[PDB]
Amino acid sequence: SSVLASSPKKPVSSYLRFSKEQLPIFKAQNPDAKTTELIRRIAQRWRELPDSKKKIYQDAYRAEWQVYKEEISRFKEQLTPSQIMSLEKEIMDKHLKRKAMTKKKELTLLGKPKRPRSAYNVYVAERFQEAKGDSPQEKLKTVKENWKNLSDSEKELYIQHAKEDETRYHNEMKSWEEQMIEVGRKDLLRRT
Amino acid sequence: KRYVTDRRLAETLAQIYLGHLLLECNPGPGILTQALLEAGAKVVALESDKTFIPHLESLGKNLDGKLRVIHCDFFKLDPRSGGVIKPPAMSSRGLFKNLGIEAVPWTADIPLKVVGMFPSRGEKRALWKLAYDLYSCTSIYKFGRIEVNMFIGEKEFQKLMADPGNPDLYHVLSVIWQLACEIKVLHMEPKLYLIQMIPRQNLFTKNLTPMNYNIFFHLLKHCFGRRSATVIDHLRSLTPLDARDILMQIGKQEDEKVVNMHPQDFKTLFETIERSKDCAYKWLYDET
Amino acid sequence: WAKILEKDKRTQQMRMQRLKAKLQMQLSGQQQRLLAFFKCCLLTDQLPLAHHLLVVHHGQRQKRKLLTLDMYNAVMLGWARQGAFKELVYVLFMVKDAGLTPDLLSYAAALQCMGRQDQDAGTIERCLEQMSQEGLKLQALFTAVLLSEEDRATVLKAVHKVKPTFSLPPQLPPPVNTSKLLRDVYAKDGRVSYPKLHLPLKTLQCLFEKQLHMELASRVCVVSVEKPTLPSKEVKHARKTLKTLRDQWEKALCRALRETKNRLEREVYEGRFSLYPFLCLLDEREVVRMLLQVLQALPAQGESFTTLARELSARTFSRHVVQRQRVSGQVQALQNHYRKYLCLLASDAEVPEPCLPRQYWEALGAPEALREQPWPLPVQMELGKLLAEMLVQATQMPCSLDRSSRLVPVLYHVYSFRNVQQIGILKPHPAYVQLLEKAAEPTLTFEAVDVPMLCPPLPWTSPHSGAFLLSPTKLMRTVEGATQHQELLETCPPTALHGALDALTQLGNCAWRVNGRVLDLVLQLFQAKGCPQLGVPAPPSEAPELAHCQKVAREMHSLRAEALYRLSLAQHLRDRVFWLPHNMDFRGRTYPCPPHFNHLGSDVARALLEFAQGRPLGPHGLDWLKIHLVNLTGLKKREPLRKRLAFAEEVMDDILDSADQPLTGRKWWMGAEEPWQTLACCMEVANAVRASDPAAYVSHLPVHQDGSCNGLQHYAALGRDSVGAASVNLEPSDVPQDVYSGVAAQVEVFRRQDAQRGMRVAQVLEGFITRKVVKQTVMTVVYGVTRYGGRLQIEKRLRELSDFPQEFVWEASHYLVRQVFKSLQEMFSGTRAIQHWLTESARLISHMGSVVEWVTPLGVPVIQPYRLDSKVKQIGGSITYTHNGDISRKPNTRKQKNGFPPNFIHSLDSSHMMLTALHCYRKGLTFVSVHDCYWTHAADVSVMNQVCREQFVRLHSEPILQDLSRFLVKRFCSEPQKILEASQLKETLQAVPKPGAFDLEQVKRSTYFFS
DNA sequence: GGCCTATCGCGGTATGCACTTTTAACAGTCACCCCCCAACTAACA
DNA sequence: TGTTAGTTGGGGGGTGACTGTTAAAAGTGCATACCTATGATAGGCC
Repeated sequence: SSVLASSPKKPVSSYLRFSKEQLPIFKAQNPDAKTTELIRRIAQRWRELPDSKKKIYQDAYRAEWQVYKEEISRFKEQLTPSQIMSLEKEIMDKHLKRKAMTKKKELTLLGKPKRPRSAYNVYVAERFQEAKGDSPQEKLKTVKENWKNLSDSEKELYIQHAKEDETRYHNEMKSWEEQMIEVGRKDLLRRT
Repeated sequence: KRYVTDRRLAETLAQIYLGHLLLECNPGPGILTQALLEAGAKVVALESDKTFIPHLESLGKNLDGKLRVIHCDFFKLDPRSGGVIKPPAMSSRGLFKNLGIEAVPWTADIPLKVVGMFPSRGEKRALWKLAYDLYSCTSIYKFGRIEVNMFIGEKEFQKLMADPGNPDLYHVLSVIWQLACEIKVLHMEPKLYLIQMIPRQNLFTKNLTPMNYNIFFHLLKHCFGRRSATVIDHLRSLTPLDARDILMQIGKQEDEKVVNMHPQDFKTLFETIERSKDCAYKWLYDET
Repeated sequence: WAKILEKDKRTQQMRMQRLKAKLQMQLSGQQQRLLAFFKCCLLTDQLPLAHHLLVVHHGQRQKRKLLTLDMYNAVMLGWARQGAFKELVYVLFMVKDAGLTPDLLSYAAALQCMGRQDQDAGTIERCLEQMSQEGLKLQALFTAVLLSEEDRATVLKAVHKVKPTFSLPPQLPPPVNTSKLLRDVYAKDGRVSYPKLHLPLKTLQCLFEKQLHMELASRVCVVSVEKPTLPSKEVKHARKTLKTLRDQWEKALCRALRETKNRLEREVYEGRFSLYPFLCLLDEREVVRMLLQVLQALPAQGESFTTLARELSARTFSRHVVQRQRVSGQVQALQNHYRKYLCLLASDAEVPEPCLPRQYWEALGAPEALREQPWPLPVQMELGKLLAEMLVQATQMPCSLDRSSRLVPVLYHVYSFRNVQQIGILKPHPAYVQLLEKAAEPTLTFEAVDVPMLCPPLPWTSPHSGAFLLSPTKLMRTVEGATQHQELLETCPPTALHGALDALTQLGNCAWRVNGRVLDLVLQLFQAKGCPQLGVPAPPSEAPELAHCQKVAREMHSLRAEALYRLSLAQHLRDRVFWLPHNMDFRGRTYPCPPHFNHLGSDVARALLEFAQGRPLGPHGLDWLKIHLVNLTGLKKREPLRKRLAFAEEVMDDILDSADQPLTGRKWWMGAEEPWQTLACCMEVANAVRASDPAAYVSHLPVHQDGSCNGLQHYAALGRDSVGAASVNLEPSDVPQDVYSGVAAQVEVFRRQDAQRGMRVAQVLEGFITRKVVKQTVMTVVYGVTRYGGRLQIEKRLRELSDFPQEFVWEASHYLVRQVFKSLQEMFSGTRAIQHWLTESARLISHMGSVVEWVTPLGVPVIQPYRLDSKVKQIGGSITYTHNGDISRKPNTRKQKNGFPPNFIHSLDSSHMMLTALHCYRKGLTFVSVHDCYWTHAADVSVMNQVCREQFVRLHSEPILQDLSRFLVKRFCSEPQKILEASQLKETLQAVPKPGAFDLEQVKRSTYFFS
């Protein structure tokens, strides 16, 4: 139920066609080389390729663009109003997902201290490995039960380390947020 | 201007119009007038150019019957906000009084028939003036549902007959005239279209009256000012009422575009807004 | 745990490495926008922002060309003011890389940074010797470059390190005007007796402080003269709701303003221009208060979107100027300077030598603070659209008006299609309108620039310094051609404008006060039942098929509003003394700045005002008060002065009865031509005659002396036309000569011929040719052909003639104008010669693609602004308001040709008025001017007439036509190609009409010349 | 030169043209990121 | 006081980037066209 998936797609251009046909050969002759280097050498091959040879791929691309014109015309004229609305919705939603992924991944690329670890996080980190359970979920529930059965005295070290990580996060937050002020990105500072 | 100079066209027209009193606009050389008289019509010629009057009168003297020739420019009758100071310009009340035409109720049948050709460069002006007169129940339409047959250019014809089916030519005059009259093509002369405009008996309603048509014209001009925008966008600038609620009342969605609205959709919109009961005011109309 | 902590530490260090890697890796509208942005960033001290945008533009191939040396100089001056030597050097690097050439402003910026940073004498010396090798002048820096006193001080500090014996030119010795007609005005040879104010120095300082506070606040709160009755519950509820709604709009507007500033700021972080710094020019609280004020004052019917944008732009610019002077110390220097200036006007203070206010003002200093150039028009338009759209989007209100879940915008823009091209309009919500109507707010708000000043205005020292102490005011009102006329006012020699500046300062220095009794009566009628018969508007209760009733209702509402504002301001100024600063149009005619309340208003307005300083009647004061009374009544227009005085003595009983019981007595005054002015004059005459010594009664009422058809007077003087001089009372006579009666007669014979021919308009105008009709008609054709401002007034005057068929009133007015033109040209053939000469000359001058320019006999350059066809449009998401740039392509030959003669006459009557004022000031007279009327105290009417006639004879005694002809010849007959058009133009200019026999000196003996 | 025609803050909207930025077009591998399990909590509203 | 989301750790699985060029789509600055509506003289065109 996705109109976008059935929409006729643009034909491959000349260079992209040359690469699409050469890549399997270069991969057959260099099975262990990284795709990066194969695409690079294929681009150099294209640059060295005589213009008369590129012209063939260009003509093929032009005919494919004519048939694409016919297909996209009939398709667009064939779409009902509801299909146009669902296509617009899929387009907008896809764009929003792109923005969200780019922004979150960006925020991860920026080197910032991870938020403070709680005493419970510390306990899970110290006792998870030795906690019995067939899966991480069962071992985490086990750690949860043993944590709920812990006394206040058995927790003193974990709470102390939690506080120390609180101060660590505070300081590193000051320094990093300052460094972001230098980069002119005061939006990442704590709000109030 | 435009003048009928072909005898064959004059005869064909004569048979069409004969298909009552006939008012012929700008007969000029009088070929159509002579064709009508030979066909047996009772003709009053409203000639804008006095130079054409003698010959026509002579032709009338040939018949020496009920033909009547008046020096009158039909397209200048009853000037809006005018002092009534011109010989060719006249009052339809006085003209009809001299011709013995009596007013009939709107629901009554067609009392009189007017035929002619739009000015070659005043088609829009004439259509607008006649629209004002029709919706205001003034001028000739004070006497009833006058049938008006006029030659018009192809461009203004297509624009007049356009609708959401042909969005590029859909316009305010299309809405006004398609709501006002049942327009039918009677003949096409290469291109000029002879259009028949008969006012609809059911044009005026309890909420659309000769007293509030101006607000509807304001709504139409306002909406077609930005034809690509959404209807709700314009409604938010026209009434304090809930625009989404109104659009839902007329069965249109929020994303409905102006060019997709049918004339009856416009009319039902206006009547729906006028129908609202519990508000001190329904419209925001305040213009000189 | 050391394992996990150490892992986090290692990841953090690697992240630091990643951070190191990341650190390793011809004017134009757009040019006007960028330059205005850079100059704007200096006032907000946002130098890193402007430098960022400039660097981005420089680094791009296609953008580098858009930059200009002036912009580099702007950023350079910013860094010099901040002392960023490295960044300034970087900017110099950009300048050199872009090629082009550095200038005086660049070297001044470098010197500023070196002085501020205290660079070594080796670097300063090396800079001065590189400047000497480049050929630039050391002294041209302080003179040709616009710098603040701080830039001058720092540059001087830098220069004094290498050249310690470097002195600026000795200043400032001011030069005196040597004009033929101003010579005896500025010459020290003569006994001057300049008048002084009745207020002491400390009083003038208190008033100056009050005016300064008012202008600093930018708002004036006046108590309404309305709201006599009030509902107990309705007004209370509506007031509570309105206050809550205003708090909500205040908060919403603050948030919206901050969000908008943030958006524009990010737009500057991107490579796009935005008005961010302009919004950072004024305090956010001031912006919100301004928007809320505009919302409170928005008319119920709405206001043009473009117009509102313009108003917001002007108030923004004004408040920014006021803030800049506030924070730059200009306010303190103005306080000291003005406090020293007040010695010339104060009664209890003397000056070393007598001089004019402008002369003394320039003598004390005169730093004149600093002049700020306005923003480019595209910036004003875009800013206006920003503030307007922000207000509309931010202001919301519930639709329930009188359980309000739904929210609708308070402001909604709708479209008017009356003009074939639709124009965007901003209309307030009707529920909001009814809310404000029920609230019946008891206070009105005015701009400080719209009300009279509480202290004597600033003397006009230049075309950019005048009127209100802080707010900038243009010397010439004319908006069309403002660039041309302003630039020529600055181009002409400074002395040339001395006369006009001193005249406007004189008019502004006139002390005014309110007539308490007249205000009480006019309010009594207004507060209760209006009196349209006496020019008092009636409340909507008296409004009267439906279309006509609505029309009359709207007109009555408009007049009611105008009277409300005028009378409200009059009530506010009841117990205060105030001054009205004056301005000029492109013709030179003077007009008061405060439009609502001023002496140029209607009869009521003229009666509400009187001189604050009085003058003992003396031997003829009472007689002049009676003659003035009769003149105001209009009953003895044709009678001589002695018979007017005798008539006053006859109706003396009705004068006293009218004064004592205006609304309960015989009400004789209501029958006068000017009822309120007549009543005021009756009160003054009563106080005079009932005083112990009438000759010693200190009279405050101004007396008027008007020139009947002053334009025809000027034409008769130019051509020495004896028939004209007799017609318009230039030739002495014992009875007044009424040109309107003779012209009405000749027009009557023409009307007899045309009516004999069977014409309809001539037949219907039979018996309607009257003095008033032909007075206003001739006053129209002389003062203006076309541009039917006066023509509309004539149409009104005919519409008030009940017995006239209103269908021809338009055609009847046109026919009357044509017949007055023909008749005046028949009986005054010489006048026709002069008029046709000037008209044709202007036709040929404009036909060559050049506007008509001349110089008045007082040295004032006049230029006709009529041009057409300049347009460009912005687009804010989306109305597209157009704009008329100041760049013009072709002149409008028709408006120029029809406009030259009447405009020249305007310059002549304006020059005459100015001479009269200047010479009357030397004798200590109080002089003000309303159109053609000259006003003075009853004690000095004779002296004022003497000065009037002397200055008229002196003015027209010069070869005005000859000097004008030679002027147009030199200015417009110099083009080397083509020479044919210059030969025909010279041929027409040298065809000066020969003057008549009339002896101009006779004006000195004409009693009724001005009466 | 002679004769005919237009005239006494032009309006906002939306369309073609010259330029420049963005992206959809082909693909194999390696690193990521999501989710779950529950709990805790610094931060934001 | 109530809502979010980022850690504590692992394991399985879906998914963007890196290598490359082509050109179709799409965002700027500017000139243009439309919609409609009402008796003398000067300019523009032939």
